[PDB]
Amino acid sequence: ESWAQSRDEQNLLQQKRIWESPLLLAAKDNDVQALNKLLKYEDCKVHQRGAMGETALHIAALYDNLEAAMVLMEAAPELVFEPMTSELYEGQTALHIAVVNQNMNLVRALLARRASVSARATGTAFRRSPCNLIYFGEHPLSFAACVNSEEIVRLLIEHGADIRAQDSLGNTVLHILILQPNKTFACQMYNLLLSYDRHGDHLQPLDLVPNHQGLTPFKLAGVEGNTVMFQHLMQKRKHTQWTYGPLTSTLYDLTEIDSSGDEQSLLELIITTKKREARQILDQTPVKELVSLKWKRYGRPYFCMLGAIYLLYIICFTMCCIYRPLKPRTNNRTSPRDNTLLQQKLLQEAYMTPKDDIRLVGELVTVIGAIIILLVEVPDIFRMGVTRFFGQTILGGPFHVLIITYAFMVLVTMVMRLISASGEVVPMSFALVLGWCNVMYFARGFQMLGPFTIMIQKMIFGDLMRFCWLMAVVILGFASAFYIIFQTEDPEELGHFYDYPMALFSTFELFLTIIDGPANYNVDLPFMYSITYAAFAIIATLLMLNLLIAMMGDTHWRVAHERDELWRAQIVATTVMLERKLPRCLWPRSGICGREYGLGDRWFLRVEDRQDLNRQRIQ
Amino acid sequence: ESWAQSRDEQNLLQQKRIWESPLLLAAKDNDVQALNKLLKYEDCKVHQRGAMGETALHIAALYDNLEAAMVLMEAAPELVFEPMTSELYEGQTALHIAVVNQNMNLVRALLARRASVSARATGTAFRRSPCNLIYFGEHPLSFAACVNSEEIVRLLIEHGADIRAQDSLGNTVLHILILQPNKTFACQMYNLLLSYDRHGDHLQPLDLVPNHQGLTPFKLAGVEGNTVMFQHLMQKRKHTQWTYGPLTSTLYDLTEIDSSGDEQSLLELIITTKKREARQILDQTPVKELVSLKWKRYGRPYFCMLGAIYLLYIICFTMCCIYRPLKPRTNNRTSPRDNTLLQQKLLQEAYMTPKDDIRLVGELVTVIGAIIILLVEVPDIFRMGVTRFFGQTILGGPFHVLIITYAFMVLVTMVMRLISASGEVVPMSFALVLGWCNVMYFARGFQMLGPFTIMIQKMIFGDLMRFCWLMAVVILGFASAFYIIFQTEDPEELGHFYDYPMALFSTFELFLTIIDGPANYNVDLPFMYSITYAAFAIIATLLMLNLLIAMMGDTHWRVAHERDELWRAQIVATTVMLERKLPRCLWPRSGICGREYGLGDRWFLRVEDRQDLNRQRIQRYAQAFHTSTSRSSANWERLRQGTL
Amino acid sequence: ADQLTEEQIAEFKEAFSLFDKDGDGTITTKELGTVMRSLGQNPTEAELQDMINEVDADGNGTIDFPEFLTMMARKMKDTDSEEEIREAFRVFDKDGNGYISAAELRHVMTNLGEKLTDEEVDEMIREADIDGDGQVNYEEFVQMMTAK
Ligand SMILES: CC(C)CCC[C@@H](C)[C@H]1CC[C@H]2[C@@H]3CC=C4C[C@@H](OC(=O)CCC(=O)O)CC[C@]4(C)[C@H]3CC[C@]12C
Ligand SMILES: CC(C)CCC[C@@H](C)[C@H]1CC[C@H]2[C@@H]3CC=C4C[C@@H](OC(=O)CCC(=O)O)CC[C@]4(C)[C@H]3CC[C@]12C
Ligand SMILES: CC(C)CCC[C@@H](C)[C@H]1CC[C@H]2[C@@H]3CC=C4C[C@@H](OC(=O)CCC(=O)O)CC[C@]4(C)[C@H]3CC[C@]12C
Ligand SMILES: CC(C)CCC[C@@H](C)[C@H]1CC[C@H]2[C@@H]3CC=C4C[C@@H](OC(=O)CCC(=O)O)CC[C@]4(C)[C@H]3CC[C@]12C
Ligand SMILES: CC(C)CCC[C@@H](C)[C@H]1CC[C@H]2[C@@H]3CC=C4C[C@@H](O)CC[C@]4(C)[C@H]3CC[C@]12C
Ligand SMILES: CC(C)CCC[C@@H](C)[C@H]1CC[C@H]2[C@@H]3CC=C4C[C@@H](O)CC[C@]4(C)[C@H]3CC[C@]12C
Ligand SMILES: [Ca+2]
Ligand SMILES: [Ca+2]
Ligand SMILES: [Ca+2]
Ligand SMILES: [Ca+2]
Ligand SMILES: [Ca+2]
Repeated sequence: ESWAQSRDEQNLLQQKRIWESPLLLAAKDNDVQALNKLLKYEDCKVHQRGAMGETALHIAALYDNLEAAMVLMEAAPELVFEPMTSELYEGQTALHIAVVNQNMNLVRALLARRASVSARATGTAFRRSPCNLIYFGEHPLSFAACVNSEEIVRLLIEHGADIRAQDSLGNTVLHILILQPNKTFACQMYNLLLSYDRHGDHLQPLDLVPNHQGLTPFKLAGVEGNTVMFQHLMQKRKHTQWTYGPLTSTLYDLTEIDSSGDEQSLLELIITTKKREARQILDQTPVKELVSLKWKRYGRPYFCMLGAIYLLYIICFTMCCIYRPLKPRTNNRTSPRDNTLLQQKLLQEAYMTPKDDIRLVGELVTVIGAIIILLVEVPDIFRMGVTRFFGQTILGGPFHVLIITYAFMVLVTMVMRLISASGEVVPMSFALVLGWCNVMYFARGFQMLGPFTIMIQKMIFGDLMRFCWLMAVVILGFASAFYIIFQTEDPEELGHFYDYPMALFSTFELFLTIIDGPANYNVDLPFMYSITYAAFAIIATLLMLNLLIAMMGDTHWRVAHERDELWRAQIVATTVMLERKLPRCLWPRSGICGREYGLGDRWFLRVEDRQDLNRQRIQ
Repeated sequence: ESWAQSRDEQNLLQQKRIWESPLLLAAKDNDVQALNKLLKYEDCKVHQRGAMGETALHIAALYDNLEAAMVLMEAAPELVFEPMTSELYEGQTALHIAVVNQNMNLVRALLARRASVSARATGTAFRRSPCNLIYFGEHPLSFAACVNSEEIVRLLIEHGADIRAQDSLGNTVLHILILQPNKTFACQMYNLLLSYDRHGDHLQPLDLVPNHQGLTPFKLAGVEGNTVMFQHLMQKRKHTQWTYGPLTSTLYDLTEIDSSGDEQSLLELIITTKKREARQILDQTPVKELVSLKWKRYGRPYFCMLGAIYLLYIICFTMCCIYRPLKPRTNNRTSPRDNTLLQQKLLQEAYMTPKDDIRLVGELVTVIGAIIILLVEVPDIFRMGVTRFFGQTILGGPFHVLIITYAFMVLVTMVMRLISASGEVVPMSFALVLGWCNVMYFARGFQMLGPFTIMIQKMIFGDLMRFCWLMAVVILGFASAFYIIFQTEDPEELGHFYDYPMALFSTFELFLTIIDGPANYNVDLPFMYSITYAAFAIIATLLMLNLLIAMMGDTHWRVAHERDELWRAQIVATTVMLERKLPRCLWPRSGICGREYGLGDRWFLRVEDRQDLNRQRIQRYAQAFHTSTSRSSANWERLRQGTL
Repeated sequence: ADQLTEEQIAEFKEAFSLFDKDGDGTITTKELGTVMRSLGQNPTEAELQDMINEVDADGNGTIDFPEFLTMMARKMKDTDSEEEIREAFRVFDKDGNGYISAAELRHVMTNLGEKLTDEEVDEMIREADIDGDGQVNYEEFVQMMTAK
């Protein structure tokens, strides 16, 4: 936050140093008459600096003064070199400024003066950050390619630029064109920059070299959500086999898309990234048909076998909690005889009958099932991450947590059974509502139940969470109000408010209208009570519970095409998970191989379609 | 599924055989220089095959090489014949490929070489399936008529095509034009193909011969939902009687529309088909006025007499269940004396008083009424079908099942009364809630109650069924959680959860908030209970029951013009049913006959209307001969943003 | 006349229809006489004879639809529309009659949210409705795109 305060003080200081210098002010406006009067002096300070560590030639290039800049090059040719020496604009030469301002005469004048075309603008104002408004690169070829000047790009190559210039991020020129906000004109430059490669043998052509994250220009368009650049890069990876009237048969190349992928492949990059614009690449021409052929053939049957094994697992755990051992109460009821009702307790040496030997089989099914969960899920949490990015995979989210918390509460019950601890009701009653509500994970493979389970999640972290802050405000105010009213009275004719923990639990239920409401009709209630409960029922039942339905009803039609895009991405995340963990004896690799068809060793997927007729008479 | 895997292996193998053959590769690109070097050899394999069983002429026609194809015909004229011999593209000749690619010079070159214009492309890649992207037919005239080339159709007729070519489905040329996805240009070809008939005496003109389902081209447009082809075929079947200013009086022909129909007539084809695009033909020019004249005149009074007979039937059955015989308890209460409350039981020799002789009349009304249901409904289930297509007639759907299940449960009660079985409460208590909720069938003849009964059905098989899978997940988790909490405690001060069948029935009701909630306020409840019930009431009452109202409210305005189209189709299904089962003494035949008016023996329906007078339209086409607002314009920018 | 797209033939087909008020495919001098009197003009009997005989290639004496289609391609005004608009219209039009309706702009607006009353749907129609039948053409649909 204080960096932007410090950056604003730098720009105001630069305007101070220009006005307080007769060279820099004269180079600022144009003052071609004034430069000849100063530069003919003896010590006219040609290597003068400023706040950004700029010279007089940096100023004349920044304010676009061709006439003043040539005078500075004639009187001092050393200023074509010597970039800015500040921390912010480090390394930026005068050639960089003339290219970004898209000047044609000043660039050609600098190239005659032997300018450096391979300098690096490696300051903190050119790096890819949310603080900077631009990410142009580091090299003059990277600057000319992003401001869309095909004249200067052709000019820089003829004077010996490098087509493989990599940044501090490792990005080449072709990576930077993808990160630009103008998608259409980036496609026009992308064809131009490959056209001047044409001799890039190198054992790496041009658009196959990755940056420091291992991403090619094809996969970087997949992560950043460039739908326009993604369709432009599909032209290289398809082959039209035959055209039979209104019927073509293309042949896409699954060598950088399919998740056979010992490297990091494109379906893992899209499904783990946080951008909501990358999930639109799951509807394009090779990827939509690839996922459906995985999900219909091998994705849905293997997901419904894991849905039936888990369902018979959580029935076997349920009947170990129903038939769990109990004995009658040992000592006495003599806990104070008006508020005790428990009459059984837990047994120690439970396994001494044949009916409990069946349950011991059922409990060993449970505990072994609780270890297998902590061996296929925990070595992905402590290994691939230190829990920095585990939370929202896509939006799928809690079912990682609910299956860990289930496997923890089973193993707490194992500890309390071996040491014969007292309360096993608490670790079980978590483990069941965590156990059965995790069956909702398996409702993502059914179109009837799929988009409804997403809307349950988008209300709990949203329109139900913001209501439960303004519910706990109300039922702290009224429950502390109802408590002091019945504090001075008889707690057996109306005992909804005798303890303060009980008065919080009555008013939580009177807000929800699930219990009735305090009324006796035999004894005179306090006169203050009927006032403060009629005040309560209006702003609980008439106002705020009818304002959830107005708010959940308003949300449900607004996010009603987002939850359908979220469901088609939950299938891709499920398919990639089932493909990774299952062995290769099951799940054959997608697409047709090309060894016995004379196409190489890569894997292809053909798609035929009927396009149009109305656009066939005229096309 | 594995067929598409096998079909993809065929196409990659075809590209292998082309590259591995010097003839087929040279015929592929164009290589007119390379063919003269190979074909001058001795054994240059002119009848060479491939994966699709194709020759070099099939390749040159497929990749559109006119120059290479003529060289193959000069060096070997036998290749104009000999179609593909694979299973997939069986029978497809080289003339077929030149027609589909819409080549004009290659077709005329093949016809000079005596090509077969009556060959059949009877492979598995041309049949009408959801697997194939096209259904063009089998004959070259069928191929040229579907790719919209009027030059090649005129060329094929002059060289002796057959205008009555029928497929393996029985479809003629005119049937195939209806099944094409471009409706407007199919109308232009339909006039052309009839124009070249003009001598089709045959005792069958041209567009009256049916396919193997008995459907003419007029009725096939009715089934497939071609609204454009349906209005085009109405031009033949109307007659303008007189035009009196802005007032014309047309005269439609009800010889293939009206369901007098000893054959299968058009109102039965539309109302039984599964397509949702065929129900738009119920709003066209003769059919909308035909249904209304049946429903207003004879459809609604006969449907409200069956609604009053059935209502007095289900009152007579109700009072036989209220006045059913019971005697006091015989032996003892001695079933374990804390959980028994029943104190009457069923009687055996019930009919021994005059008050039960009235009921015996009322029960024989019921049982005879239960046989008549199983004689007018079951001989349509076992006869017209083996229950393959009984389920969704239109969407009407369950009322077939609810009237069979009612007539079954009455006859179960007849068996249990004769053999004097114990529990008659179970077959009755089904038979009443099945009996009275079948009165909702008769709410389709009232516009107030009509479109509301459809929305009850579209929630039960939809937004209520997907909620009851995620309700049974929750009330298995919490009911098994609440059970083990109160398992170790006293089941009379709070006994909502003492059995596991009872704990499932408490938590089903606490989810619905119909019973109150476990609270005693005299004894200390478990500390785990108040945590796990406050967790429960948030995701039952605050979240998921307020998410039905947000979901049923979102659906109700989306399907709000579909349920109005579903109601106008429930009237047509009712009208055709009442017309079929009632005798001909009632229900006179619709329309005016033409015997005593000099029009033949067919039946007509006249419709007069006032059309317009739109000056700006008619003035623009006439010169061609010669020798509220503010938020509307906001909506169009919302469409311009959506289109962009 | 084999240069004409799908939507123009659907416009010209009903344009043929309101000339031909007897339910066939023949424009005699009578039916063009009934039109030109309804325009308020006095049709000269020579003028009625010329306009039929000018475009009648077969020589039967009655203008059918392919001759009315041939004439209208001569006297076509122009259209220079876009690819994105034409592909939008063919998806918007469902039954393929060449016309978007009031029943078919309800489907497009329900597709992207946008709660319209049935009155406000017809309030959208009459803005794009240049000539008037309660339907928007393809020519009127292009007009409501390139206005900005
Ligand atoms: C002794 C026998 C009965 C062992 C039975 C064990 C199974 C019932 C367990 C063991 C491993 C479990 C699986 C381990 C890993 C996962 C992935 C997990 O994925 C998520 O949570 C993704 C959602 C998110 O992104 O948060 C969902 C449950 C699932 C399929 C589990 C389903 C239930 C399984 C098959
Ligand atoms: C939106 C509101 C303003 C319109 C409807 C609300 C009224 C129906 C409520 C609001 C205040 C209520 C009153 C608040 C206080 C009392 C005292 C109350 O007295 C007792 O507590 C009974 C025993 C006793 O102390 O004598 C009897 C009901 C009464 C008159 C209530 C009757 C119902 C009233 C008028
Ligand atoms: C013994 C005396 C009192 C005479 C009683 C006769 C009526 C009460 C019953 C006998 C036969 C019944 C009919 C049998 C068959 C049908 C068709 C049935 O059709 C459907 O269910 C169509 C909707 C769907 O597709 O589900 C609707 C009820 C109806 C008219 C029934 C209405 C009530 C009827 C006329
Ligand atoms: C997302 C939630 C937190 C919405 C905010 C509402 C809270 C104000 C509610 C919800 C959960 C409630 C708690 C759930 C569990 C308990 C334990 C409960 O147990 C006891 O201490 C007494 C013993 C018994 O009740 O049997 C007392 C009420 C209390 C603190 C409740 C007080 C009111 C709470 C904090
Ligand atoms: C289990 C026993 C006791 C009673 C069960 C009642 C069930 C099976 C019955 C009673 C009410 C019935 C529904 C009542 C209303 C409609 C709407 C209608 O347009 C189609 C039939 C439909 C959808 C019925 C389907 C079957 C139904 C749900
Ligand atoms: C306090 C104890 C007894 C009960 C606690 C239950 C809580 C932790 C459990 C039970 C029901 C669960 C929810 C059930 C449904 C969904 C929707 C799904 O798309 C994501 C997970 C999510 C959002 C679960 C989150 C965790 C959850 C709220
Ligand atoms: Ca309520
Ligand atoms: Ca005429
Ligand atoms: Ca003519
Ligand atoms: Ca339309
Ligand atoms: Ca119009």
